[PDB]
Amino acid sequence: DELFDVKNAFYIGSYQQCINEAQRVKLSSPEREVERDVFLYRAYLAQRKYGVVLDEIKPSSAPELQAVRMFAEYLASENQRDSIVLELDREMSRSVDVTNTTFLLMAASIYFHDQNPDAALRTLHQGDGLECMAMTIQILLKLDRLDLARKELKKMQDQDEDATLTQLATAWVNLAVGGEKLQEAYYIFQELADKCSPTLLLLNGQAACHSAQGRWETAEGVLQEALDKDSGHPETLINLIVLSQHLGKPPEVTNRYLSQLKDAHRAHPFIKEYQAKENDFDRLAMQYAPSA
Amino acid sequence: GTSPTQIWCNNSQLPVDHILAGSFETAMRLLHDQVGVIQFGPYKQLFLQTYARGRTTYQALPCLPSMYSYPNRNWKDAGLKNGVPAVGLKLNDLIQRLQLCYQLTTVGKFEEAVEKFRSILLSVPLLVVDNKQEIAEAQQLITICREYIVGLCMEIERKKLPKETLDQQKRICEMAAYFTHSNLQPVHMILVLRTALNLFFKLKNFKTAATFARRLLELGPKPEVAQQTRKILSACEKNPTDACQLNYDMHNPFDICAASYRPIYRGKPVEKCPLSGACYSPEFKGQICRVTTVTEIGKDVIGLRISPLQFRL
Repeated sequence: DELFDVKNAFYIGSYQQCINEAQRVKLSSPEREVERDVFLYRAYLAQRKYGVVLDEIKPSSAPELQAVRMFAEYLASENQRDSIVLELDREMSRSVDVTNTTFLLMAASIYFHDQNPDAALRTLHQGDGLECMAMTIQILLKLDRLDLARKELKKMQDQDEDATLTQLATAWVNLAVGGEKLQEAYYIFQELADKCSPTLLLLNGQAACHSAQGRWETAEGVLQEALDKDSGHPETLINLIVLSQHLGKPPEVTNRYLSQLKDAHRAHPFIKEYQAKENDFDRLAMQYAPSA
Repeated sequence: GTSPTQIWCNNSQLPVDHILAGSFETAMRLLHDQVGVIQFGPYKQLFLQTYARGRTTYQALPCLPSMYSYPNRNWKDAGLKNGVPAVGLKLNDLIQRLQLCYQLTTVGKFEEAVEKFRSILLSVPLLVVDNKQEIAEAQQLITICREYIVGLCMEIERKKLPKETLDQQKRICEMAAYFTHSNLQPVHMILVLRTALNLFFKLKNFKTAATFARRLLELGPKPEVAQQTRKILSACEKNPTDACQLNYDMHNPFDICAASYRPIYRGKPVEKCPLSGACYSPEFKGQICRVTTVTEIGKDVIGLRISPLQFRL
């Protein structure tokens, strides 16, 4: 696979690396060229550079790109989403085409955000690709059906044990499993970071593994390193808040990270949940509180 | 399937566990039954703070929603079924904070001290305690907090009341005397005794003053204070006598009404805060505890449930 580096960089989480390499790579095939562009834009989406994707991908572009763009608009425009899903539903039902894997992944992604796990899973079921399998496992884990997840993992495991995508998948299942497994997950994350490069994604994964186990202090270094690279990184800040409390840092510290998160991303679901909790708490207070 | 947070809720009675889970309503209920906590409002910061720490996050795939991890204190043994949230707050932490409270009391920062004390007191129910004795310490820790809170709060008021009437003065001395009873550490206990002695001296209730002086000396205050105390004591001896009768019985056991700051002798009916142990006169029952601020005075409760040891089968 010529694209191997580009894709691999993408999965690990080093988007810029993916973008840089994608450009360097030569097409050598109308097919490959399309795949390259797909990843290139996918990388931009990870970066959250929606405008880049929306502007550059134009109607004349290949359908694979179109799917990517579809996802991009979904992420970019909140208003557009219901309309997009409706169309997605229509396209999904009124059209058989399984072959376009990219379409399935993008479509599944939209459903995933839509929180229609069934639809996303339904779509993924059709897709053959290894990535489809990985995405499938991830959805199952969110579903909290580890058992189903395990089956898919082995499914991919038989196909390609060594693939990084497979390894990441195993780590995920692993993290979910708990127990001795956690160490296994830790090593895979560590190995990837060592081989490829510490990515924010990889660092947090390692931290999560350590945190799952008692080792709060060990976690400090990875988070600290991650924070240094990108302040405002959502996973990092959240982990820091959790880590800070275990460490016994001053309560202000936990608060500071939390506030920092709001600055970086007002929208972030973690923030929304936090707000939601505040609301019901007030609601509950009234319930218990004495009347006057 | 079943979410890990839910598993935690099913698994543990402890309130902190539920808060970590995010099950506020459940947690509040537990606090309501186990301890009196009617008024949750002072709790809000604790809940959110506790809640924030509950789960970690990592990203499975790019451009997808991030995954959440739920750490378990019994990670090794806990299967999918028997997980329980990691700790995060411990008894030692609370105990350590206590020193700061002591420091503030000495400085005279009483109002701030009350806040720190109350903060700790409220936090006690949050703890997960490993062993039986450790449970006792927690209870003891709570007791210390209320003792200071009621005592300090009484003191703040006493200063506020007017000096002018003789009756007003008798009131002040009485309150000062009540403080004497509070079970504080010797550094503080000495300080209060020192104050009471002066008030009683001016009151010309020398006989009572002498007793305070003797108690103070036993504590072993610094030498300057001790010398001063001896001086006052000798003066008192010249005319051992109390000019006025006060509503204070050094010998009879007391219980200070947290609200009224009036003595409740031995057997006399009292209503107590389920959580703090603070005492109130029967009138108060059903009202929000001044000390705790969260609890209901009258409420009957299961009792604090910090550790799983408490549950038996």
